Amino acid sequence: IGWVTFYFHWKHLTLWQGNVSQFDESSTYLMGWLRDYLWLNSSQLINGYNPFGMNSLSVWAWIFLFGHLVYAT
Amino acid sequence: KKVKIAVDRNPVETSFEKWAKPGHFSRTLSKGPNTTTWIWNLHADAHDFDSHTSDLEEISRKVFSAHFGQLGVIFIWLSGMYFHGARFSNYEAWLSDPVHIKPSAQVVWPVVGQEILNGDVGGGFQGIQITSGFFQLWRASGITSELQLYTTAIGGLVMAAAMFFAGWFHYHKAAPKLEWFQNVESMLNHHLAGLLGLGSLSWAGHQIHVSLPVNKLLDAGVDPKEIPLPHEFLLNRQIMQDLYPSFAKGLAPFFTLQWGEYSDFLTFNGGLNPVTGGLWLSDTAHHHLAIAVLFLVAGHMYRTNWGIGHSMKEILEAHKGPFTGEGHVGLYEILTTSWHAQLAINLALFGSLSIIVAHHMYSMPPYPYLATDYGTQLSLFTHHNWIGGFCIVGAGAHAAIFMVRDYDPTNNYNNLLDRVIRHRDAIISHLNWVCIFLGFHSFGLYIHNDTMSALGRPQDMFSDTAIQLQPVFAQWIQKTHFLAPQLTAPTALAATSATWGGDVVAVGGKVAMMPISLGTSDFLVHHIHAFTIHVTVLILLKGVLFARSSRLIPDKANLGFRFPCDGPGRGGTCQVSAWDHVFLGLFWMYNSLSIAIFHFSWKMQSDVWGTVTASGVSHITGGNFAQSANTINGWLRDFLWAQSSQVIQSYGSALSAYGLMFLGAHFVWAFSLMFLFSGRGYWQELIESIIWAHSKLKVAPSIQPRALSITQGRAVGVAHYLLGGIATTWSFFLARIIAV
Amino acid sequence: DIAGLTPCSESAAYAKRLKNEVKGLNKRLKNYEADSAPAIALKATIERTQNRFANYAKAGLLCGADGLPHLISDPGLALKYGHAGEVFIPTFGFLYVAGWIGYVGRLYLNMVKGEAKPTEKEIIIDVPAALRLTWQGATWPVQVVAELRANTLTEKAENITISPR
Amino acid sequence: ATKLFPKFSQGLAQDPTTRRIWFGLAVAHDFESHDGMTEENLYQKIFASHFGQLAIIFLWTSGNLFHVAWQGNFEQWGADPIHVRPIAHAIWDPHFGQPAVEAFTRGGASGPVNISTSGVYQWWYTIGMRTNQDLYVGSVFLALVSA
Amino acid sequence: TQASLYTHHQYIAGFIMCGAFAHGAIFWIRDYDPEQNKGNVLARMLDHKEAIISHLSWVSLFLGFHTLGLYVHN
Amino acid sequence: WTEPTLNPDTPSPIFGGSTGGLLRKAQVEEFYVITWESNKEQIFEMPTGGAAIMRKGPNLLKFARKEQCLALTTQLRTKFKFTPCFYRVYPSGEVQYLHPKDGVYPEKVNAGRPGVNQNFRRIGENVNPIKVKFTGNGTMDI
Amino acid sequence: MKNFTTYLSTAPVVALAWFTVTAALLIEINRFFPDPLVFS
Ligand code: CLA
Ligand code: CLA
Ligand code: CLA
Ligand code: CLA
Ligand code: CLA
Ligand code: CLA
Ligand code: CLA
Ligand SMILES: CCCCCCCC(=O)O
Repeated sequence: IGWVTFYFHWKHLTLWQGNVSQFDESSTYLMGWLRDYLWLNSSQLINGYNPFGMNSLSVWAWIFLFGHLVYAT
Repeated sequence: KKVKIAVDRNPVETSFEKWAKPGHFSRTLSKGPNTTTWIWNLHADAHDFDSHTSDLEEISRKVFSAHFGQLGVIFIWLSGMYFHGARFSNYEAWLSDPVHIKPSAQVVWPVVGQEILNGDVGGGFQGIQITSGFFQLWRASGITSELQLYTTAIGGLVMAAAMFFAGWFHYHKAAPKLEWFQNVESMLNHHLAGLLGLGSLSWAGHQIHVSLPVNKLLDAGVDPKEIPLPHEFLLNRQIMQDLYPSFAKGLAPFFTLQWGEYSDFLTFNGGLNPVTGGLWLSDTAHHHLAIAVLFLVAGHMYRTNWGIGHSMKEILEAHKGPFTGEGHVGLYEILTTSWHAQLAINLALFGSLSIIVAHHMYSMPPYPYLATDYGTQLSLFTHHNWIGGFCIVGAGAHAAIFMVRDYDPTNNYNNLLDRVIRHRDAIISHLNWVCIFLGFHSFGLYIHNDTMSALGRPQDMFSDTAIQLQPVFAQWIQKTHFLAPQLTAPTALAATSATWGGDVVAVGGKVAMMPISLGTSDFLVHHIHAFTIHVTVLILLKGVLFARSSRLIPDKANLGFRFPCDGPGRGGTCQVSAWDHVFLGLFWMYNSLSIAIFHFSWKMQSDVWGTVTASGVSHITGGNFAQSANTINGWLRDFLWAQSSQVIQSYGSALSAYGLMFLGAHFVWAFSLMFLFSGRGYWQELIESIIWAHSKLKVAPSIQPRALSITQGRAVGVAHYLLGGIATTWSFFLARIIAV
Repeated sequence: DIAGLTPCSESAAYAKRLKNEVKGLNKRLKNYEADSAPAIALKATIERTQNRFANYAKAGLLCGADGLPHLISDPGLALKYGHAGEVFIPTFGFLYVAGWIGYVGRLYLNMVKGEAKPTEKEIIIDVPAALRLTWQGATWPVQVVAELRANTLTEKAENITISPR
Repeated sequence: ATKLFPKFSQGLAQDPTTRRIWFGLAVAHDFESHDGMTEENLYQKIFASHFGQLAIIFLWTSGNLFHVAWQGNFEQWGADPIHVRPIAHAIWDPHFGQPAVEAFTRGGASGPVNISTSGVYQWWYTIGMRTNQDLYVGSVFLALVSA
Repeated sequence: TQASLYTHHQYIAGFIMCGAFAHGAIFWIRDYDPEQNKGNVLARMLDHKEAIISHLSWVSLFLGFHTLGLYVHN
Repeated sequence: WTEPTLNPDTPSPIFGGSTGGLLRKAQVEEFYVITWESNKEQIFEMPTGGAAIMRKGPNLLKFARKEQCLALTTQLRTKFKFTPCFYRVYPSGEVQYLHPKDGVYPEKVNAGRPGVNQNFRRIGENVNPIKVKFTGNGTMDI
Repeated sequence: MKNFTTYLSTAPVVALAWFTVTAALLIEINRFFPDPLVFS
């Protein structure tokens, strides 16, 4: 399911941003899936709360880390 | 009682007949294979000499010979490094311009487009930037040409052949008797004075005759191909006298006790050389000279064949008090009739030494143009820290092995060994409590900062801006050693390292060593290290204490060291053995060391490493460790995610090999979770169905395919788990630090 | 043609991919003297690239807007339109070697079965007899079929041990 | 001595360890194993258990409608569904700091709220709902069904 | 919404499927009469249980060895 | 043979004490007492942790687990080739001669032992779970 | 030599040899016929 829900999200994020070539090329190799998808999109979520302030995405950043904690436990 | 060479002529014959009989060493595996397990067993039981035979004479001869081969392969490795650094290297080009030329000593063949790995390291050379610190090592050895590397390589190969020959000779020919090996007083007397003392004095000879004049001329701007060759310094006194006027007198000042005259090649300057950014070579020469006299004198303490001297057995017995019963009386025999006891103690100190060396070498870069080579520094600190952490885990394992295999309840009545096995539930219980405390009171003030920051209450956090927790004790020790040279150590012209405090050593517009400042985040990360160190100890120590027995299973000694579980009863008894306390104490070692290497990687890039510009220095990350490390998100957004850009974007560049390895490492780490989370029961039956398909087409293998043993699967998973994680960091660190 | 996949010979992006990729190596050649081994090497990489980025198009490799050659799997499409060299023809090549390796293996297994201790000829392989059976797998398809049409390739269901249902 | 927690499992009830508490929660809806279980009684118990799950589903749905109506922007979102962001509920966190109280005020509200990603808004619009009353009436109805 | 709705159902569906086979195995042990089901399509499944299991092994290996190999190759 | 009676005044082996012995269970629940007869004063290993000097002639040691007592029993029966016997002292004082409870150590056949828990069918002749469904009875026991 | 050849026949040695030859063959093939994407 992880692979299927990651394919949906990228195929569609590239559809919605207008950069369909992004998926049509980066998806071919796995490195594109990590840097162009997981790493690039995670840029905002992780910045929900930084030493300079916090925005409405703070709960998701807190949960994102919370998920890692429960997963590791 | 006479200390003498005892040898048995031509014991083991030299033949290949045994080579053709796999498993000749074990009574059980000599009967050939019938299941596919024997294959994995003949390897998991080939170095366990104690299991092969009960004679401690043979086990020792095997151990002594084995070590020889190890040395041989070490020499081969070292010789190969010099050869690769002789033919396929840019060492000579680097010598002229050490700052702007990156070291390289690995060239890839032009095939499968892998030639991309041959990046432009500068100096008319296209290869792979090495991070082993060999170029700077050779420079401080005086090596100024690739003829001195080629000769060294040849010498190393010759030594290698001597080592293997010695191993075969001292095993198949002149095999020492047990009485020879158990002369510890002699070994220590010869390893302290002859090995360490003479080893340092011999180096203090090279450093004083070859490394000092050559390095002085190199730092003076003289072209490497115009410096007088080393031998000319020895023979031509005039050349050495010009560089060091004290060679005008000779060895007279030494015998006349006027050592002071030699205060131009033997000095206590302290600090770092302003030209190369590394400890003065003069100070290193004086250190090895002193270290030598110490070891050489230390070699005259234990008694051998004459009268003068001490008896370690008597000393240990003499040390007993009103609380520790009989005292250390009974450990001498343990440590002269057991290899597992000795190994455990040896590995522990040896492994800890590796970490200590990494801290000192990075804090006081010992080689020229080493501190400004950030990749080399990082790669060395991370390396030694792991190499050491592994040894320590081995120390715990062998300790347990001795307890379950070589412990004799009769010899240890009221020893401090029986008196500790008799309060194991006080030691373990208290250590468990401190671990839980350190856990909450170290990782909690991190989740608290996370929650307080997310809730938009950043004045209610634990930081230098809010509820501060400065490491005052660490901050005072830093000042007692920065103002030490003016009071505690007057003769020293400067402090031991710039880390304690002072100006910033700059070489080539880069920060060689900059005073490190400890803040709240340093306090928080340091206590986090303590918690991990304590936990790791708890798992390994627990295994050693209960290695023989416990309230659960009061006969583990009769079960062994590598036994999976007593049974599914008693509510489950899996991983009760001491091998399974080492199995788990490896993951925690990885967790404990991982944070340390991350702490060094981030602190340095943020507070030390950078370019010294007009009025100010530009750190690799602009000094964001302090405010960004008090939370776990900062360790993911400003460290992991931010610094991972170089490795994830290394594709298409000379660093593309690290991007590939970075992912490959993730695959290996994840693949390990199929053996760490599963069970043979599922695989054994699955194999049965596969065998059926094979038996239908009449292609079934004669040897019975069997799933991995319970202990084997535990080993395979932990092995891949450690290999994957360390490889991921190795790619991350190297591609980050080499790119920036 | 096929699925909107333009031929790389008519693929502009494929041409740009050449221009920009050889430019990226003709900028690494400048920072090196004309005769240095570094430069002899980068000039080989430029020649090898210019040969590959043409051997592909000359093979009629249809590529999309990305400019990266694509392969056709359908036998009918690959054959009808001369794209058999991709996937199609390669498919049988692997199958022949694959069956060759498997057939030779079973030939050896069934020879060591019976022979004295068959388990000690799997660890210490009999390299002589293993070298007398390798070429026997050249005509494996002929021999394999002759075994199907003789009932000797498989075992009787009443001679294979099965797990309790 | 024997405990009562694991009424169904006397073995767990007599268990002196803590496992009785853990297993008592696990072997709880495995009636086929319960001490003294008849096939008819098993079916009757399951049939009733089904009603309980159906009460939760309707009670769960009613709560969503109630919070969307009491603490939501349905009418506003309905007016501009391509600009207004559906509000799921309000964040009454007695721990929130003032910046948290400010940043979570979105989708048109007077306090910190949570935008919904369930898509109930789009669905309830398409099916005919237009006001908050439609939601209140529906919630009461479904709540009665749950009862 | 679209993304969080696809992911919700696709994950819930996966857990439900695991329960399907799970309860199926429970049926085989708690409620299967091997004498009444004798020669029925349900009893002739365990007869070729190895065939079904082994053939699912070959397909998984083939998909795995190749699907990944053409990702590492790229 | 007559079930030996415990002499709770039997010299106990020499041992300083360990944080690994009896707890509340010994009094609230129950404990066990192994006894043997040595030929010489010898150091043995305790099934709880440590070493102890057994005394010459009668010896008596108390444990909180039967496996612990039996462990020492085998140790004495093998390392010293002794014949140890242990009981189960309940909180009321009810001593119950646990081993060998016959005179002949279990391994050795002796007439006068009835057969308990002995199914007279191949393990593969047990019924299906469905035949014992809703019966609350195991397939093996049925 | 009969027993040395026996050792050189053991699985680990034979596999090391077979693979080295196969690997070298593929390497040499690409060395003379590089970039083999299609069978043309
Ligand atoms: C060079 C000739 C030679 C010959 C003919 C023999 C023959 C023999 N030796 Mg021997 N030995 C030799 C050299 C030789 N040895 C040398 C130079 C050393 C010093 C290291 C030893 C040390 C030694 C020991 C300690 C023992 C033997 C033993 C034996 C006997 C059985 C074990 C065996 O060798 O099987 C074959 C074993 C192997 C093929 C293993 C090879 C290991 C070598 C030393 C290095 C491999 C390390 C490897 C590179 C690690 C990296 C792997 C990585 C790259 C994947 C056998 C008759 C054993 C014995 O006496 O019988 C019980 C015994 O315990 N030898
Ligand atoms: C001045 C005397 C002297 C010196 C310098 C050494 C030095 C050494 N011994 Mg040693 N030893 C000595 C006396 C001495 N020993 C005596 C008197 C005894 C008997 C009580 C022992 C018993 C002993 C044992 C049991 C072992 C050692 C080992 C070692 C090595 C440590 C492993 C290592 O770090 O490898 C580092 C390698 C180097 C530093 C390169 C130097 C290597 C040279 C060739 C070693 C030569 C030592 C020898 C005394 C010289 C004479 C050889 C001659 C007969 C040909 C080391 C080189 C260990 C070993 O064998 O490791 C393989 C080990 O197992 N020794
Ligand atoms: C001087 C150091 C030293 C020495 C002399 C020994 C000696 C010994 N150890 Mg040991 N050990 C050490 C350090 C040391 N250890 C350390 C630091 C650790 C912590 C990790 C351990 C953990 C350890 C364990 C868990 C065990 C031993 C065991 C043993 C005994 C038998 C080992 C064996 O079966 O050989 C066989 C050697 C092998 C099978 C090689 C293992 C396969 C390697 C390690 C995996 C490959 C790693 C590498 C990175 C792969 C590269 C990539 C790959 C694709 C090529 C033996 C007497 C065994 C024992 O006695 O238990 C009863 C045992 O189980 N040791
Ligand atoms: C993220 C995963 C994770 C976490 C959080 C832990 C946590 C812990 N491990 Mg562990 N471990 C893990 C993974 C993890 N491990 C894995 C994968 C392995 C396999 C190698 C191990 C193997 C292992 C061993 C062998 C041991 C531990 C031990 C411990 C405990 C150390 C004692 C301590 O410091 O207490 C402090 C508590 C924490 C650090 C957790 C912080 C959680 C916060 C602070 C709690 C705040 C809750 C708050 C009040 C809200 C309440 C809400 C309410 C609804 C509940 C600790 C709780 C040791 C142990 O058991 O104790 C000595 C030990 O023996 N671990
Ligand atoms: C591995 C599974 C597989 C799959 C999914 C397909 C799928 C397809 N094949 Mg095909 N094929 C396969 C195996 C497969 N093939 C094998 C093993 C062979 C060797 C015998 C062939 C030989 C083959 C031929 C000769 C042709 C196709 C063709 C086609 C396409 C349309 C034909 C059709 O309706 O059904 C599938 C048809 C077959 C499996 C074989 C029968 C040949 C078809 C029915 C003749 C149709 C001709 C006509 C031009 C097709 C119209 C397609 C439409 C877009 C205009 C279609 C996408 C046609 C095509 O698109 O090529 C131009 C066609 O001409 N295939
Ligand atoms: C003579 C050797 C041989 C042969 C003929 C086969 C044949 C077969 N294997 Mg098999 N296998 C082998 C060795 C062999 N295997 C070995 C050594 C292993 C351990 C790694 C496996 C592990 C394995 C698994 C896990 C599975 C199979 C499966 C299968 C079947 C699926 C067809 C396939 O794609 O192959 C598949 C082959 C592999 C997946 C790996 C083996 C590939 C090796 C390299 C070939 C063996 C070469 C051999 C060493 C040559 C010996 C020559 C002699 C002179 C020494 C098939 C009939 C599948 C199955 O059961 O189908 C229902 C499956 O699930 N094999
Ligand atoms: C990243 C982690 C990971 C990976 C990669 C896999 C991969 C796989 N799992 Mg798995 N699994 C995992 C985690 C993982 N799992 C976890 C955490 C669990 C929970 C415990 C499980 C539980 C699980 C079960 C229950 C089963 C699997 C099965 C499988 C296999 C499915 C068949 C297949 O695709 O064959 C494809 C083959 C490959 C992808 C291997 C690639 C070829 C290799 C790498 C190249 C050969 C070696 C190479 C030349 C060099 C390396 C060796 C060299 C150093 C000597 C597959 C290889 C099934 C299975 O066993 O298959 C029958 C199955 O039953 N897994
Ligand atoms: C570190 C404490 C010093 C040891 C005290 C010994 C007293 C004595 O021997 O009388």
